[PDB]
Amino acid sequence: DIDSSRKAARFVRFCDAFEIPLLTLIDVPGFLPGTSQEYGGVIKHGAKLLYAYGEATVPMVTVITRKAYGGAYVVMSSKHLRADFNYAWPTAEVAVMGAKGATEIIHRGDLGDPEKIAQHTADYEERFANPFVASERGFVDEVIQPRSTRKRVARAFASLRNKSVQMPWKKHDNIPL
Amino acid sequence: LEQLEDRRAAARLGGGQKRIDAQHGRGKLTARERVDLLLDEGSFEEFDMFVTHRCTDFNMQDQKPAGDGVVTGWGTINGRVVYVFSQDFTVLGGSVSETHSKKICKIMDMAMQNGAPVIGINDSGGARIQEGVDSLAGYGEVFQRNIMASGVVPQISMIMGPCAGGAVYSPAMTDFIFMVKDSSYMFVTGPDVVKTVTNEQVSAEELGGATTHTRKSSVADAAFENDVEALAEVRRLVDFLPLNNREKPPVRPFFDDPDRIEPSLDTLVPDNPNTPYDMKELIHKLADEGDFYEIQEEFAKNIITGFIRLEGRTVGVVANQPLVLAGCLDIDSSRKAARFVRFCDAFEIPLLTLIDVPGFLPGTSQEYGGVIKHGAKLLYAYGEATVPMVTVITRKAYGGAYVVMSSKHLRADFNYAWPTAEVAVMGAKGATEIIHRGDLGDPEKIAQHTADYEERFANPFVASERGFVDEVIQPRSTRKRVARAFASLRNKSVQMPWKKHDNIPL
Amino acid sequence: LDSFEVEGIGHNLPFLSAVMDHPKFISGDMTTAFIAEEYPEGFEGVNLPETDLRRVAAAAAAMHRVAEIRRTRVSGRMDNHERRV
Ligand SMILES: *C(=O)CCCC[C@@H]1SC[C@@H]2NC(=O)N[C@@H]21
Ligand SMILES: *C(=O)CCCC[C@@H]1SC[C@@H]2NC(=O)N[C@@H]21
Repeated sequence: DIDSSRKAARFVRFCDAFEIPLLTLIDVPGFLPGTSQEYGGVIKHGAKLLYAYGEATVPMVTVITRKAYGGAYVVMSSKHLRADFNYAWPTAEVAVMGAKGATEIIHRGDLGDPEKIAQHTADYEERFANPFVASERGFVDEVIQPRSTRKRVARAFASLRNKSVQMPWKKHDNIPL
Repeated sequence: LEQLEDRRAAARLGGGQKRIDAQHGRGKLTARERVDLLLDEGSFEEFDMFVTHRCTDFNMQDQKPAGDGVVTGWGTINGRVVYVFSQDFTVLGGSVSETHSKKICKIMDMAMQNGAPVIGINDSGGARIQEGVDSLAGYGEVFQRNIMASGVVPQISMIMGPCAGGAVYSPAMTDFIFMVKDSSYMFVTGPDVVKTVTNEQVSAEELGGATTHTRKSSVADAAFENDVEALAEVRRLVDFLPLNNREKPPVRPFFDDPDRIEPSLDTLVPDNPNTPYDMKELIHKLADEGDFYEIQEEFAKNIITGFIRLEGRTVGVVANQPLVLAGCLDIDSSRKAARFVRFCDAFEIPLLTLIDVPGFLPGTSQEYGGVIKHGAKLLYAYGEATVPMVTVITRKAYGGAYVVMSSKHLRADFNYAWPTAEVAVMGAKGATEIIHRGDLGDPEKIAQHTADYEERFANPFVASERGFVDEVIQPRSTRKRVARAFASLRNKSVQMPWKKHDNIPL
Repeated sequence: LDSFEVEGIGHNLPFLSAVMDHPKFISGDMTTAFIAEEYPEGFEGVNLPETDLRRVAAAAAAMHRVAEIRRTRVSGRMDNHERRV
């Protein structure tokens, strides 16, 4: 939400400005709905955290514990923001949106049949709410056993101690305010 | 979920237990087994294990294996991070697809962002035809990466199966190419097309086998006996290399003394000038624990290129071999050393050049073959190089060759000479016939004119009066002279003029 | 003999070692045809007995580790993730 975003956004930038690596633990559903949010400017504040990870060049390791849906999924140090390690728990679910809403969009002429959509959802759920479609794509470097996280992450950072990445030259950024 | 463990173990099976046997049948280890022996025991972290291709043509989508033909990830070699990919021949022939390359690029891109070598284990049937241009593009992104990393992070290629077509061009651009004696091969065009177009009938092994390449084409750096030693020798190699172009050669303990004397050396150069000796004897005695990892041993044998350490640090070495072609420099010896020098320089590895060359190898074959260009490559290499350069002339240093062999005019640091050294424009004989024309009809004049040129110029002292040889030393002390010479150059820093890149002859 | 080191030429050091270990030499029961009787096919090489292979195995194994540990002390290794012999 606006606030959670402004809160993490700055944290990230400070850690990056100062070579401190980032560990991002994910389980986000999406953004918080509301007239309050939109009129409040989430379009801009929401972006801040996104901007932060996009800009960050310290070593970035990620572990999605459960939910990773849509835009928020991308914002949480996704692999598209160039994070280094994108780990996932088996209980992870990365997808465009929830099976339900997904279904209503993909299968319009099928709502008047509460069993079609009840089944259409039961399939999206079974086929997409997990970490494996993202695995086939490479967006999750690996799916790991929860107990080993400490071990996985620790060495992941270890191997990144030498990381060195270059952002294009510029006086400074123009991040939304 | 133990479901995870299942998926995992399912993937690990590759093209299945039946194919795994087939593979083992050819004396070839599996993709994963090769990775297993390459990286520090339990230090491998795999990436993209469940990657599946995105092909839809030719019912390709009914066969979507996990991993899609290549095993990628990272690990360590003696504790140092290394990035790797091993092609899994049992899976769709380890055929290159859009996604198979992507996997390789991921770790190439990671190797570069973190400054760590990339070991490529090629064992592929070639491109995945059904993918069409996507297979081509797949190669493209690897090539590009291969190119950008050239001289930025060491790229060791290991061929352990087939390698055909565009594919060859990748290992082509890496810093080293090792092949496994009988189970491997590589060529741009297949034996069957060589027939239908040349009417020539040749077998894959003949066309591009480990031997053909380690001694005829100039493409491989060594042919290992089998998959196991292949892997073992590669780590050995890695233990010498720096992790990237920023840091300098790695250091480690060394149970040898920088002041060791080899008196045996004092008699290595035979009295008779027509009798060879093995330049390699010297190399071993100078080398630290006598260890000398040779590169392209079986090729251009008239010259030796390899790695050794001194005081536990890596030193590259280029030296002339009297035993072959009388230590002549020739197109191939030139190409062979030239690149070695360039790789060592691009990576801050010092050079020790041991000299005893008579000149270049005469011949229509050489001239029509372009020695003018190839010959220059080595010259170009030493001219460009800025790492520390120590030289020891053991005997012959005549003319052009003399200059090319890390001469002082190429701004080498130490130009040492054994008393048996002879640096001069050309041999006493030829020299005389040019200097004294009107005297040939008097076979005693020229017999005497030569005897004087010989007595006055065939040695290292005229060059010493000039400063070209910083000093003439007692052979036994070479190890001592050279060791501290390098020690004192550890801080060397020299600047070449700014430029996007060089234009060395091709 | 075991410590006599020779390199560069072919020599009989191993052969000598062989006869020194030859029982008949040990028992002294030797004739002037000994050489001809015992080595009719030239020097067929020598091969160690279990308790010998055993001792050697252990030594090589012991030395190998020593050397292997040294490969481990390379500079530039991951701080808390070195190779463990
Ligand atoms: C039950 O599923 C009612 C719909 C709630 C949708 C949830 S609320 C926050 C999440 N982000 C979003 O935009 N919608 C998701
Ligand atoms: C003696 O037999 C005649 C001299 C032969 C010349 C030799 S052959 C290779 C050396 N390089 C060169 O150009 N001349 C030397």
